Amino acid sequence: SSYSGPIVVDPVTRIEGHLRIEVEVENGKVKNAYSSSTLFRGLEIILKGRDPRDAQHFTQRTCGVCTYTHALASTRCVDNAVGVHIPKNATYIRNLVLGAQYLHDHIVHFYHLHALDFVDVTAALKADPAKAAKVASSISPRKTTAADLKAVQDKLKTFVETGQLGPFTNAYFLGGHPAYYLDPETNLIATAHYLEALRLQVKAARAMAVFGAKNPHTQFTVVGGVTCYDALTPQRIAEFEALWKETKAFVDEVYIPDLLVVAAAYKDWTQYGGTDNFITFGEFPKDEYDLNSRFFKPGVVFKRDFKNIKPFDKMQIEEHVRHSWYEGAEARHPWKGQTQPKYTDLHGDDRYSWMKAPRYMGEPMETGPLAQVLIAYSQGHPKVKAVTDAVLAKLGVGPEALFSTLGRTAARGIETAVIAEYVGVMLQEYKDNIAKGDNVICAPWEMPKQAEGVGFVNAPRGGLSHWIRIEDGKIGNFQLVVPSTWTLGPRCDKNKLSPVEASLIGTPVADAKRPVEILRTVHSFDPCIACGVH
Amino acid sequence: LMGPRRPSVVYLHNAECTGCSESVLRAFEPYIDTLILDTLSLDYHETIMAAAGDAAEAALEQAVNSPHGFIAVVEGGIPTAANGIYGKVANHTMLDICSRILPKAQAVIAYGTCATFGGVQAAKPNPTGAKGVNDALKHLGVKAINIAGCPPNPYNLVGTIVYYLKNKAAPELDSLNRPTMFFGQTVHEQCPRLPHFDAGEFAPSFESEEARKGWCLYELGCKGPVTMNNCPKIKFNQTNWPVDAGHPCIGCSEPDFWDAMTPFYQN
Ligand code: SF4
Ligand code: SF4
Ligand code: F3S
Ligand SMILES: [Mg+2]
Repeated sequence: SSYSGPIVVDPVTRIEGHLRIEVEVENGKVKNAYSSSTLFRGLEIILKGRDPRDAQHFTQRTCGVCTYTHALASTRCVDNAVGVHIPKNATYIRNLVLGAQYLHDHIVHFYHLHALDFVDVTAALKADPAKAAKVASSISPRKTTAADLKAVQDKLKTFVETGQLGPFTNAYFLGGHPAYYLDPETNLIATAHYLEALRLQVKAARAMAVFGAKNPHTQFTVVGGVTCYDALTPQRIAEFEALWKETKAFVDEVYIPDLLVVAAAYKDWTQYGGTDNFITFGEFPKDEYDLNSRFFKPGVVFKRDFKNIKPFDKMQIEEHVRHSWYEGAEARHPWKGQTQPKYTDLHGDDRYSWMKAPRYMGEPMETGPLAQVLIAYSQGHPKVKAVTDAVLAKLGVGPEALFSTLGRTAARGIETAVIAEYVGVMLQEYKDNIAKGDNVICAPWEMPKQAEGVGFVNAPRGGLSHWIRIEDGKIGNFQLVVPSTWTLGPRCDKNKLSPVEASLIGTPVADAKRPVEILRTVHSFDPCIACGVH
Repeated sequence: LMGPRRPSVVYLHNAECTGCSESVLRAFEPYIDTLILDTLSLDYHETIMAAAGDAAEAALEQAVNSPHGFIAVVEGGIPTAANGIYGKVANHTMLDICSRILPKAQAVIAYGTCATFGGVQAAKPNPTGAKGVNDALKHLGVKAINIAGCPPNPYNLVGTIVYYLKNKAAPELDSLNRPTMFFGQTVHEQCPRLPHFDAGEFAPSFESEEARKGWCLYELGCKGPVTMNNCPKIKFNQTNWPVDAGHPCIGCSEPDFWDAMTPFYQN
C-alpha cells in the first residue's frame, strides 16, 4: 500500500517562522522537494539610509529565537567597517552571552521543537514508572525514582482526560503511528524531561540577561564594545556562573543521554537526509579580525571530502534569486546585494520562496551544528573529537552515520556539550583578565563617511554574515546572509536543490496524512524562516 | 484541543520574529508549564504544537469554532500591501486569516509592538504595508488589548489574561489601548539614574568614567523619558533591564518607535 502523489506541509510547525514544504512521493518515498518560505519583511530595505549604529537594533528583530546573534553580527560588522578593535573584556562578554544563547537554543530545539516527532506523549500514560525510573537512572548519573515519574504521569493523565489536549491536538502519534518506535517507558522519560526543560530553559535564558539586560533581545552591545559595567562585578559573574553550571548539568545529565536513547531507537534514521557540502564560519574569537583565532575555526567542504577542507573565501558567496520572489535572475555578492521583491505565487515563473539561494563557488552548502562539528573534528579540534567519538562509540555506529538526519541531530547535541564546557573556560579567562586590572569594556571610534564592513557569527544554525556599505556616513547597503538562508533557501540559477530539498529525497512516508518522516528531516536542520528571509 | 475546563487560547503568528513567543516561555511564577497544563488550554501555536500541515489547520478550525469560545493572542504585524501577499500561512494571507478569526474571539490580545502598532516591518519605507492588528482590522470592529514592547514583559501578558479571566473584562486601558496597570508610568520616572538626570550628570560616551559610574544615559540617546513601560520595576528574567546593563532605552513599547526614536544614540 505505498502512496504516490503530492504532500504539502503548510504550516511546518515547531520551527521559527512560516515554512511550506512540498514533496512529490513515488511508491512511498520522496522523489522531489521544494522549500517555500512564505513571509517577507524586508529589513534590508528598511535599513537603507539609516545610521549604521542603529542597524543592530533593527537586525536583532530578524529573529527572537536566535535572539542576540544578529545584534552581534551587526555590531561585528560595523565594528569592522569603523576599524575599531574592541577591548578584550568586550570580546569575553560578547562570547559568553553567545555561548549561553547556544545552550538555551539547542535545549529548546531538541525538547520543544524536535522531540514530538519521535516521542508519543500519550503512550507515556501506558508506562510503568518504576521500569521507566530504572531506565532513566541507567543512562544518566542523575537518579530518578518511580515516584518522580509517576508525578509526571499523574499530571499528564489529568491533562489528557480533560479532553483538551492543547498543543498535542491532532498530533501525528495520536492513536499510534508506524514510524513512532519508542516504548512507553522511554516516552515517559522523554516527556518528563520535556516538562523539566520548560523550566530549565528559563535559567539558561536568564544567563544571557545577567550581562545582556534581557532575553529576548539583549541590549548591551555598542560599536566599540559593550555597555554593561555591572558585568565586571563579582556578583554578576557569580550569578552567570551559577546559571551556567545548572544549564551545563542539564545538558550533560538530561539532554545528551535522552538524545542518545532516542538515536539508538531510531538508528534507521542514519539512512535518510544526508547532504554533500558544508560551510562554517567559526566562533568565539580571541581576535575579532581573525576567524582562525576562533575556538571553532571556519572552513568549507565539498562532497564530504573532509580530508581536503578548503579555506573560507568570503568573496565566493553569491545569493541567487532565479527561483525566489525577487526581480530577475542575477546572483549577487552581498556587498553588491539587491532586495527587490517581486511575487509570482507558488511556482510562478519557477519561483517559490521569499528566501534567496546562497551558493558558495556555485554550490549549495549545509551550515549549522553538523557543519561546525564535522569541520572542527576534521581540523583536529580535541574537544569535538572526544565528544564525537564517545557519541559514535555509544551508538555503535561509524562516522558515515553522521551524514544523515540522525547525525545532524546528534551533532546539535555534541556542539551543545562542547560549548557548555567551553563557556567555563571563557569565564575563567574573563575572570583572570579582570584580576590583572583590565576593567575596560568599550573603545572609542569614529564613523568613516565611506567604508565596507562584514561581521561573521557562527550562530546555533550556522554561518551568519552581515554586510555593510557605508556612504556619506549612512547605510548605503546592508545585506544579511543567514544560516537558514543557506540551508533552506530554494534552488539557484543552476537548478541545484538546496540542502533541505536534496536531503528530503529518499524520505520514506508511512502515512501521507501524517508525514512525520518529512518533519524529522526538516526539523533536524532547525529551520528559522524569519532568519532566512528577513 | 479544548472544551470546558480551561479557557481556550488561539495564538497566531503574523509578520513576526518569534521573540514575543519566546518571551512567554520565560514566564515566571507562574511558569509556562503551569500556564499550559493548569491555567489555559493552548489550542493553537505554530512554534510548539505537535500537529503540522492539514492537521494543524484542522486544530485551528476546531478551536476557533468551539461553542465554548476562545481568546486570541496575536504576535506580529499584518502585511497588507499587494492584497496581503507578503505573508501567508496554509496559503492564506495573514490579513484574511486574521479578518476571519479575530472577530470570532471573545477577547483579542495584541502581544508585542508589531501586533500592537506595526513594529519593525512597518518601519519606513514599510515595503509590505504592515499594520498593527487594530489598525488593520478597524473596519471589522476588532479592538485588541495592546501589550506593547519588543518583546513585552511576559508579566504583562499573564497579568492581563488573569485579569480578564477573573473580571470577565479588559482592565483600564490607555489611549493606545494598553493596560494602565503596566504602562501607566514612563520608564524614566522609575529609573535608578533619575537623580543623575536631575543633576545634569550625563555619560558623554560608553567608555567614559561617567558611564562606569552609572550616570544618566540621556545624552547617549535614552528614550526612557518618552516611553511607557514597567521595565525598571519588574525587570526581565528576574534580574536586569537595559539601563542597568548600561544601555539606553530605545523606546520599544511605543508606536512607530523604529522611526520616532531613531537615531537611537541621539536626543
Ligand atoms: S514585537 Fe519585537 S520581539 Fe515581538 S515579534 Fe515584533 S520584532 Fe519580534
Ligand atoms: S538613564 Fe534614561 S530612563 Fe534613566 S534617568 Fe537617564 S534618561 Fe531617564
Ligand atoms: S527599550 Fe524596551 S524593554 Fe524597556 S527599557 Fe526601553 S521599553
Ligand atoms: Mg539577505
